[PDB]
Amino acid sequence: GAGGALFVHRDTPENNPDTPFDFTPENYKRIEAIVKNYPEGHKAAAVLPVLDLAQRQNGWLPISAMNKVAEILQVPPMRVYEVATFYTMYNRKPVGKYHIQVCTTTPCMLRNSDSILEAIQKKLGIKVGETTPDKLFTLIEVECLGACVNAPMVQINDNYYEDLTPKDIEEIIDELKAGKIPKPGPRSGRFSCEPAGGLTSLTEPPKGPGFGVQAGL
Amino acid sequence: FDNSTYRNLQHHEYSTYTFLDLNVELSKFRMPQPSSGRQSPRH
Amino acid sequence: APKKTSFGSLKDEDRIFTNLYGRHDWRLKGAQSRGDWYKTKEILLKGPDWILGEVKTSGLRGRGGAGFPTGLKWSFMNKPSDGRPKYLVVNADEGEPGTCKDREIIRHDPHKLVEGCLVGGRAMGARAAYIYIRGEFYNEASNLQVAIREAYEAGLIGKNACGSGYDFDVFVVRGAGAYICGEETALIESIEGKQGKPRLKPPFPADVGVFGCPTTVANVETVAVSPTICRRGGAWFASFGRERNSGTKLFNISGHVNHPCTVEEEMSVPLKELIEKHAGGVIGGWDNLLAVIPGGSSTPLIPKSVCETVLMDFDALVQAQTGLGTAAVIVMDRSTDIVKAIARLIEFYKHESCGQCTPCREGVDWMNKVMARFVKGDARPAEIDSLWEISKQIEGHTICALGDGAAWPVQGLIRHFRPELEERMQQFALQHQ
Amino acid sequence: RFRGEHALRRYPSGEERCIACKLCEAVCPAQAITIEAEPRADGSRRTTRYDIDMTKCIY
Amino acid sequence: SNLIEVFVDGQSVMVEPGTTVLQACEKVGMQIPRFCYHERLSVAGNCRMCLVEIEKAPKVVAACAMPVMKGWNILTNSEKSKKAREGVMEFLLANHPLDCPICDQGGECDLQDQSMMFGSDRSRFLEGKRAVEDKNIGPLVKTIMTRCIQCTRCIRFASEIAGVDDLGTTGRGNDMQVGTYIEKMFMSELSGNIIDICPVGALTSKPYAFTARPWETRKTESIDVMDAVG
Ligand SMILES: NC(=O)C1=CN([C@@H]2O[C@H](COP(=O)(O)OP(=O)(O)OC[C@H]3O[C@@H](n4cnc5c(N)ncnc54)[C@H](O)[C@@H]3O)[C@@H](O)[C@H]2O)C=CC1
Ligand SMILES: Cc1cc2nc3c(=O)[nH]c(=O)nc-3n(C[C@H](O)[C@H](O)[C@H](O)COP(=O)(O)O)c2cc1C
Ligand code: SF4
Ligand code: SF4
Ligand code: SF4
Ligand code: SF4
Ligand code: SF4
Ligand code: FES
Ligand code: FES
Ligand SMILES: [Mg+2]
Repeated sequence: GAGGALFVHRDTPENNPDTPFDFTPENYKRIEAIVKNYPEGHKAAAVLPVLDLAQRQNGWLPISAMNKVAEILQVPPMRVYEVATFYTMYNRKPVGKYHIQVCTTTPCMLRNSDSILEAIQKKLGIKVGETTPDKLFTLIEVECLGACVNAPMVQINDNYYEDLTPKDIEEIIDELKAGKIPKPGPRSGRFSCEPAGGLTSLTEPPKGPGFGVQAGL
Repeated sequence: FDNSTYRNLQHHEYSTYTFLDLNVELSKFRMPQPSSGRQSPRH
Repeated sequence: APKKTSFGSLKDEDRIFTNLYGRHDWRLKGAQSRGDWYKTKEILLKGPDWILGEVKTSGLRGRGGAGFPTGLKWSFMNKPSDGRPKYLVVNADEGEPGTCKDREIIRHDPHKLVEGCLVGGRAMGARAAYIYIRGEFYNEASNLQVAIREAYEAGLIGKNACGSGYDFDVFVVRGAGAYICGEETALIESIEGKQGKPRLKPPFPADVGVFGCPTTVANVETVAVSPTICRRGGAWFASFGRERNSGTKLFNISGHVNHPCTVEEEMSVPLKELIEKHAGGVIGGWDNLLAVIPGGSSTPLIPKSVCETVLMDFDALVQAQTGLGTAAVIVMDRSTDIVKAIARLIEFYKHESCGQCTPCREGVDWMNKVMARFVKGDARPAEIDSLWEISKQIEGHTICALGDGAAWPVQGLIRHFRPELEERMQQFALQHQ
Repeated sequence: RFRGEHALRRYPSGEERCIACKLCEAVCPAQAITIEAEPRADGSRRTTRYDIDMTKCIY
Repeated sequence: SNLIEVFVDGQSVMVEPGTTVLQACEKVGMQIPRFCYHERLSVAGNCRMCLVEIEKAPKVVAACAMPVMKGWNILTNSEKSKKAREGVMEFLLANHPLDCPICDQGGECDLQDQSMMFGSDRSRFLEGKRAVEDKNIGPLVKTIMTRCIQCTRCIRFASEIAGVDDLGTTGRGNDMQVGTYIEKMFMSELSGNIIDICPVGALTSKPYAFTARPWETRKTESIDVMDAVG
């Protein structure tokens, strides 16, 4: 339905221009490496990665992080505010340690994505916008993740977990709670985008270097 | 020869800074960037 | 004998993406063994004109979804230098629902993409290649960076790139969750550190593109095949598919099929053969089929009456009033709510609009509200035609082609499943009065 | 539908209905209406002058 | 010389290379409806009100951004152009608030006038309307953001003419909003001009609020004495 998130900023004691934020020296080295890729005089092009880098160090993006990126790149702060509010991967509010994103678009929904969503909700006791009181998990729904063949699928902090049933997602949650990391990929003995049984093509050994090369080359 | 193994397990061991670490590593082989002649469009 | 008529049975000796499933090593050592980075120097030394000709002879059409002829499009940067650097941008956004081809190409055959970037940049006279990848594809981007690193170490890119004398760089820039950033101009804007809002054309990227410099935007699949076409020749690539529909194609078969997957197949394969051979058919049998979206959510859906005899190429599906799109087949059986699926697609488009232009920003949200009411049956029949006209107003009046992709599924649903809408309205009125 | 002496009405809360749009002043064929307006102390859009010259009015 | 010949409604005119369709139509004295184009700001092309039909072309072009091509025949009053204007007005008015009696823009509204001149006379919108919270950008420019049609004129003026980068758009799609994202006073010696260029009552004069309507005012053309620019 409606977004729910506000696109204005109101200062809070935990999120104000004086909230402490600064890059680590290693992050400054990474910022220099990011900046070098773009042509000189076009330094702003680094707003998208560097902002992400800030979120990768802090967890979310306080207004002070946006101000720091704007000052480092010498870009007006409103431009960084525009970038932060435009893209949905930027967290302008704190999230849990593990950000569960379940796809509910049509190809993913046709393979019973609602079963996964309800299983997650009954396993965690939270809704599709809330954060668990332990501050470990946050559940939201997202549009197509590009893993439609493997639907139903879930994305957690850069890991795809695909071909899910309620039991698989519940045990992934259990493994994530007990201090372990689960292996990404399909959860049905597939480990690819292959057909679920038979491997209809790509069975013969791949051709060698120069097999089909044309004459005169 | 074998086609029963999905070798692709490098990503399992990928951390939060792996992409940026690879970017820093690749910053060495890069050709010198061109220049428009300004420090910024507002210079 | 020429002019084949039954396309859709090609063996693995003619598949470009031999590591589509990732069984083989995705690293450079594996790529070279399969047939990658072979005679790159020879291809580079042949010159941009020769490279451009091979693309032209093949008849290669853009695999990103529009199907614009690749050779002509690439030839737009064959102008002499004007003092500005030239760039090639690879579109790896892959935001279309139902589409997962570029993800597999990136994660399992990255060196194909890197070599395609090199050869395409040589053809365009480009200076470096920027690969704009989806932000959610963190592991795919990391595999891509590993591949680029081992190509730099082996001297396959960078300074002189070969025993060639041509300097070329490959950069990977990650997006941050925006489907609109798949559009070429919106992608260019997002690379330059702005909101992903599309530009107006003209100018086209070949005149004013990224950083204001001449640019060419190409789909990942379109670029990857570029070196295989050069090595084997355009004539060979053409020898597949109907006229003006040459080559092979990656298809993502998902939805109500027994074995959803992705597969390389000849271009003009019939839809039924593709679904029943590779995907294992529709759950409940072929007679359980209700509708098929042949090219991702942006294309209108077709009913079982058309699906049994339509070919999977550009012109054939255009004649079926739908379009090939991204070759992302989504199957829905007689057990699904056909209005709910279209409503979910419209909700996706409402959540993905950038908001720049009036017809998209207002009318897609309007269509979302109307469609959500249609799902329940709240509406009246006189609104259905009304909804049709709303789509017509949106289509062709927006800066970007996201408005077209929002208006076409609604038109397809109304064109083929109007009686279901009317009976839903009648039922809601009956139990509500 | 009888047209007689003019009156200014209120909402049931006792707040005046008039918001000083001045459409009555623009439409009046006799120019019988005179309106002056300003923001009220609570920021409301209200009139400070609302006159009808009953010997100009054609009813 | 370098002039090229183009036709507006079948009538020949000579224009400089790179001239937009809107300027060519202006050469023969026809004004193309607009909301986002201002001849002193950079071209945006977002409103889509200026869409016109070129003869033997299936797609309407944006007249404010598209350069005329030699031999082109603009058609400013064809059925395609009229239906484009009607549809764009419909999308513009879908979420607009019923604020005319309380809006200071009332008799001076480009939206109102172009609705009367080029749009339809009816609504077929049966949903609820969007509403947005107000921004406070100082004591001079009153802000009623629900009225905003997202032209972006204020953003282009502030960035290019005034030299300030305080205004922008946050969010995307239907929820996209024009503002500062933080409590900031858009204070500058040229700030009040964003009231003039804003076509709707989203940006109004705070000192002038509610005092007068445009049809009752008498206009006296005069000179300023607040400085030596005259
Ligand atoms: N791969 C994915 O996930 C997605 C794919 N799509 C596909 O995108 C298609 C439509 O996208 P568009 O970019 O609007 O296609 P388009 O019709 O605008 O043209 C496609 C290509 O041809 C170029 N081109 C066209 N006319 C030209 C000219 N006169 N001069 C120079 N270059 C020209 C364009 O610059 C562009 O590169 C849709 O059919 C859709 O299937 C859409 C969303 C996502
Ligand atoms: C809303 C929208 C999203 C798009 N997303 C993608 C995408 O993710 N990947 C892609 O290759 N093309 C995408 N396209 C189409 C691009 O315009 C296309 O890639 C570009 O024209 C070059 O593609 P080509 O190599 O097939 O010619 C998108 C188009 C639109 C309108
Ligand atoms: S059609 Fe939609 S996505 Fe494309 S530019 Fe217009 S508002 Fe943005
Ligand atoms: S000014 Fe006249 S028309 Fe307007 S609200 Fe008051 S009484 Fe009614
Ligand atoms: S003449 Fe009297 S009744 Fe008629 S508009 Fe004026 S005030 Fe009203
Ligand atoms: S801006 Fe114009 S259309 Fe909108 S409420 Fe004010 S007068 Fe009416
Ligand atoms: S406030 Fe006025 S000028 Fe600014 S974007 Fe909205 S309508 Fe345009
Ligand atoms: S619809 Fe779920 S990943 Fe594409
Ligand atoms: S005036 Fe041309 S798009 Fe707004
Ligand atoms: Mg104004």
